[PDB]
Amino acid sequence: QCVKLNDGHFMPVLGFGTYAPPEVPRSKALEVTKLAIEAGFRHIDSAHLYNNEEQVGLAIRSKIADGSVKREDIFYTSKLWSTFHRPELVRPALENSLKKAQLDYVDLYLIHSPMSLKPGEELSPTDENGKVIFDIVDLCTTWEAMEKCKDAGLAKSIGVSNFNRRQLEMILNKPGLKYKPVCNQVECHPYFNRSKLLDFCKSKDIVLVAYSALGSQRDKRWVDPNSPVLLEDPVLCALAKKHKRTPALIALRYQLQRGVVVLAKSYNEQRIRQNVQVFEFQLTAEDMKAIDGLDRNLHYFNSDSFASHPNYPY
Ligand SMILES: NC(=O)c1ccc[n+]([C@@H]2O[C@H](COP(=O)([O-])OP(=O)(O)OC[C@H]3O[C@@H](n4cnc5c(N)ncnc54)[C@H](OP(=O)(O)O)[C@@H]3O)[C@@H](O)[C@H]2O)c1
Ligand SMILES: O=C1C[C@@H](c2ccc(O)cc2)Oc2cc(O)ccc21
Repeated sequence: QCVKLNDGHFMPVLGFGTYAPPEVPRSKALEVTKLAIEAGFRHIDSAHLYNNEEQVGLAIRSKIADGSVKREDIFYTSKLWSTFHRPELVRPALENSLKKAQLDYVDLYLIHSPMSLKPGEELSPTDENGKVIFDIVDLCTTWEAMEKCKDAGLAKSIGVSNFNRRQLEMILNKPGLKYKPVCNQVECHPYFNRSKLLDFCKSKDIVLVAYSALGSQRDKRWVDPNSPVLLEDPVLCALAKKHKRTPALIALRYQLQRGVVVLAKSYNEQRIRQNVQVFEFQLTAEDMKAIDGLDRNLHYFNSDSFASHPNYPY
């Protein structure tokens, strides 16, 4: 069901991923988020970047209004985008996300990325020649503002995302730190299991939350289309046939059994309903080591632009 975070709040171990590319109409996010909740999902992952907070927020309020759930049954996550790292922009950004979602609080607010961008109204500020424009921000000052947000009850819990071990220790060793990150949300799948990072997070009681756990949406803007398709993996497919389940269910169950909290995006009613079946079966110890063996040091997200960022975690 849930795992106890280091601030005493509780996070459900299966989460619905709400990101869709801009080519998908905004109305779908409202439709599918209601369906996710209808199928059993209680953890819901959004962000300012996704341009979908209004719709995801309305789906939550929809399912509270019709009596299916109460607000305290729902774990709602947003993320501070990289153009708002400067400490004075953090709380208005969160307050802006609350207003879009028409909620009083988020269950979880994250620094979306350590790679600061130029402040402004543009998600991806690019210079006179189309190159992204970086900013330089001491992320400890950003974290201090995150902590103020938790102390104001605007975020029940705070954490980070796309941080490496070095960027985490910077927070953990900050003088006067008040709140440790409750999680580190990072790319994690059988082709990149992050076992070393996972062990470091366990050592600090930091939850690792896996994104692109099914191999990502393979958007060619960000992912090489000729990379291996995770769900087409023969070991995963052979384990699906063995357990009368499906490659995606295998890949999801793998993370739960390693103590990872796992996200799964789908905008397809039947696949949404299928993913909640992850709680219905068990992987053996022999299957787990076989999935461990698929690790290929492959992060699907690749960008020559962000690779030169003095904050690039890889
Ligand atoms: N913090 C970060 O930097 C970050 C980065 C990436 C993602 N995330 C979060 O993590 C979420 C999930 O990651 P993701 O968007 O990369 O996708 P994902 O969870 O890895 O899913 C990849 C694809 O799998 C398909 N799928 C879903 N269930 C399936 C099933 N049972 N059988 C077969 N295929 C299935 C989906 O297609 P259909 O929609 O057609 O079903 C989806 O496009 C995101 O939505 C977002 O909330 C965070
Ligand atoms: O699929 C993407 C694209 C990518 C991105 C978009 C715009 C940009 O300027 C930089 C990165 O970040 C993401 C973050 C997320 O949480 C989920 C999905 C993605």
